[PDB]
Amino acid sequence: MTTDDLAFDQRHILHPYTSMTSPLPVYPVVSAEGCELILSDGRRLVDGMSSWWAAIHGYNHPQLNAAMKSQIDAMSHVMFGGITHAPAIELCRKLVAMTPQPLECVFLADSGSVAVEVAMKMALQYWQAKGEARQRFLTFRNGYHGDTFGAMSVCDPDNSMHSLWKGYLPENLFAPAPQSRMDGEWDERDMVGFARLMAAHRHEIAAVIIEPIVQGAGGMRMYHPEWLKRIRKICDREGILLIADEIATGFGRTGKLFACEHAEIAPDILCLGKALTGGTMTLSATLTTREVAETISNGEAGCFMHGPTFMGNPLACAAANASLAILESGDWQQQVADIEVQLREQLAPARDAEMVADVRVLGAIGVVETTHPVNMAALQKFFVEQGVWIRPFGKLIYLMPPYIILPQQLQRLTAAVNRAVQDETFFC
Amino acid sequence: MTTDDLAFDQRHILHPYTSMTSPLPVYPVVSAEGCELILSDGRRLVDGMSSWWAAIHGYNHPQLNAAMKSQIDAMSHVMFGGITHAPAIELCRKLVAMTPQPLECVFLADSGSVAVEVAMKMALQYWQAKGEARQRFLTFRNGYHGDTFGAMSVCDPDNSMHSLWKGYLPENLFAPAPQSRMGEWDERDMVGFARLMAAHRHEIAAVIIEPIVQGAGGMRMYHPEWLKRIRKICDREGILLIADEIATGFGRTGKLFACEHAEIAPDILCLGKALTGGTMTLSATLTTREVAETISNGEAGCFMHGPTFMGNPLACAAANASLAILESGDWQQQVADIEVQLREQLAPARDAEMVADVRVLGAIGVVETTHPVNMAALQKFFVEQGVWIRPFGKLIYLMPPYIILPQQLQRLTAAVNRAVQDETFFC
Ligand SMILES: Cc1ncc(COP(=O)(O)O)c(CNC2C=CC(CC[C@H](N)C(=O)O)C=C2)c1O
Ligand SMILES: NC1C=CC(CC[C@H](N)C(=O)O)C=C1
Ligand code: NA
Ligand code: NA
Repeated sequence: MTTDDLAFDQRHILHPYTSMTSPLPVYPVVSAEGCELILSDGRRLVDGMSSWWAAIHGYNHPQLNAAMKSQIDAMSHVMFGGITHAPAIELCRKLVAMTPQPLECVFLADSGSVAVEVAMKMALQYWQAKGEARQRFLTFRNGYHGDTFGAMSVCDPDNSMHSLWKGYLPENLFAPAPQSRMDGEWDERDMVGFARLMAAHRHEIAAVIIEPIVQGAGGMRMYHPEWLKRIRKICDREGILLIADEIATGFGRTGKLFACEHAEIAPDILCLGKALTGGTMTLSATLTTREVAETISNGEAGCFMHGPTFMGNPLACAAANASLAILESGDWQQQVADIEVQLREQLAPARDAEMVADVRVLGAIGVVETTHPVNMAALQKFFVEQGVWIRPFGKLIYLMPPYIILPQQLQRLTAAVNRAVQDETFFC
Repeated sequence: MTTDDLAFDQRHILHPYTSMTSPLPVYPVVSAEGCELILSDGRRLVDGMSSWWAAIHGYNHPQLNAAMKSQIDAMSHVMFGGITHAPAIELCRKLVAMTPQPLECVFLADSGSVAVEVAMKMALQYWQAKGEARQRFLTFRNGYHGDTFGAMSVCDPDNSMHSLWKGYLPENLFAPAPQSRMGEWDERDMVGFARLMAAHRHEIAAVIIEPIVQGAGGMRMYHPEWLKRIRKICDREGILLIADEIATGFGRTGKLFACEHAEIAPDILCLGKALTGGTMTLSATLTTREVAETISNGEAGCFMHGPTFMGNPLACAAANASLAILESGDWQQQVADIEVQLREQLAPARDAEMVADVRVLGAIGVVETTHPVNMAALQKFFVEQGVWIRPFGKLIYLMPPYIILPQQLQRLTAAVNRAVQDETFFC
């Protein structure tokens, strides 16, 4: 990788949520292995991000590699219309067995935003089949569910700048962000806003959608499990469907296999992604109940009306199967728990830094919330120079390392976080 | 795959656009090679579908396989936020170079539906940045652009059953399906389109269409003059033109991009399917410097999109290998030869009672029938003839890999001709 490569990139390749006219530097990566990224210049970095939550087994995992390669020898891809195959059957068997019992129908898809679009269409069609007029969704502020239009319609109107689409996006219902903390106690006052919205609109709501326990892209917030317990019952009483978006939280990140387990509730529709494939390639899954799946098929349409070109991709299903096989060992329960204790201990000192507003930790997620926004170009350069890959965002400096990270590797991460927030050098 | 494996699939796995209650037979595929699918019981089938148009180089292609395994050795995936890599860079150089000049900025994403959503968002943000109140899209009837909410809002309201979402989908503008065939041009065809453009030109963010071929909405093949006329109309009104070539891209209609038939360049280009040689999902939406900068110079400060797996190294490497195969140029004659054989071998369907029309363009052969095909029965019959062909609605069509052999293509067409004789397989 030459500097002409980097110039081409800067001038012709869009990157996620980043200006094409006022660019910040990007770092060229050549390879990766275990918990390290390897830059083109040979510099090796400890990954604190898991490539956005997904690489829970790290990079170049032998089990993942061998499974992907074996699938390539049989067939990387074949269409899923009128056809089925072992990787898909194998993955759906595991998905069904590992999630709440009522969740037993699987619709595989390409991306997380699409899995959400799928969950929403399922809710709309479900009610359209029962002859009811339910077309609205009830969600929480600070929620994020994807960038496609449907998903955008249930994201925080602020964070996602809904003023850009005012008039195009449908107007859904936004209860206040849950206030009670996962580190703290329950407050019954938290529920007034949500309760108010439900009473006023209980009749037009097709479903409730939320991220269980951790609201990610919307502030890395961690709220009280009592919330899910409540929402599940309200939904049960009103006959409304519950959509849980575990695209970020699925597969052990929060300390439990699925974050819904923190409340011991099961949703009607469950969306998975990211760690599903061990972060090797995009794949998503939306699981639902027999009740939902059958109802839709008996309506006008005759079928749930969705079907992406690469649905069921054998290659990605094989990787996902290998990723779940690793998790079947159970070794993750202990890795995540130990990561939890080290993040609590080693980030605790940050609370005393001037620039810091809050330190919070759950499973393999450690968050340092600051008072002012980070200077991206500057803080990123600093992290790289310490030999770590940490990608902060706004006022959040956070870690979500692979579950196989070594204590020494984790310590490099937390020490770099602690040092970054010691002064205002890297702020504004 | 045991019988219990198949039982599980049927009861627990949702398949595309198909019922969970009256589910219809699926066939268990164990592997694939060349232009053939291989079932669990060893039966071999000539693929007439290219896995929904994507596998233009067939299956288990050594050049595609090697590029994939090699990229796996380096890293199948790494995030694209603040990071870049070679597969993405190399793929982007090819896309920019192979497309019309103005298209020089690439937004990679995961799937076709998403690529269309990206194109729509680019248009909305573009106009938001120029302070213009423009939120309508102008599209054609019989068009199909995907399954996500934004994409649905520009699909044919009848074919896509818009009544189901009536009230959720934004109301867009739908000009008449283009009548002139790919055939003689009739100026009267433009009346609909013009009537919508005049009354709404002040409102319209972009015109979106599939060039030359409207696939899923009916395999319709229209006259290139439309593209010429729409491009000029868009230039005049300062409206953006979005060309969805997710199905037409990479050689399918006889040219690299269907837009060439009219020698036109859109403002935004959507690509997918054949992009990776049908090995795994990936998409790209290309646009101009004007669009890309305007957006970044607006209030949001950047284009507001960024999926987790954006720029996936593995997919990018596969796509690089797919584009390299095309670089050899061989597809040019492969497709022309297929076109010839399809025209010749499907011509006899014009004597069959069940047939309404036979039309062909590049590696697309269509036998539109007089009545609703019975997909399950016909599917079984095709499997028994040793071929894979998936009908729908009133179309029995073929879109084979570019490398299909003459005797293999002969099977598909013979089966098609045999199928339509006979009332058996219909309604
Ligand atoms: C022109 C065009 N634009 C967008 C998309 C969406 O791409 P995805 O990758 O999101 O799907 C497509 C996809 N086209 C389709 C091709 C075939 C089928 C199936 C039709 C029929 N019901 C059958 O099963 O045989 C559906 C969509 C596209 O073409
Ligand atoms: N669901 C997600 C959406 C966006 C991201 C990226 C968020 C932030 N813009 C960042 O760059 O880290 C991560 C997850
Ligand atoms: Na289950
Ligand atoms: Na170009």
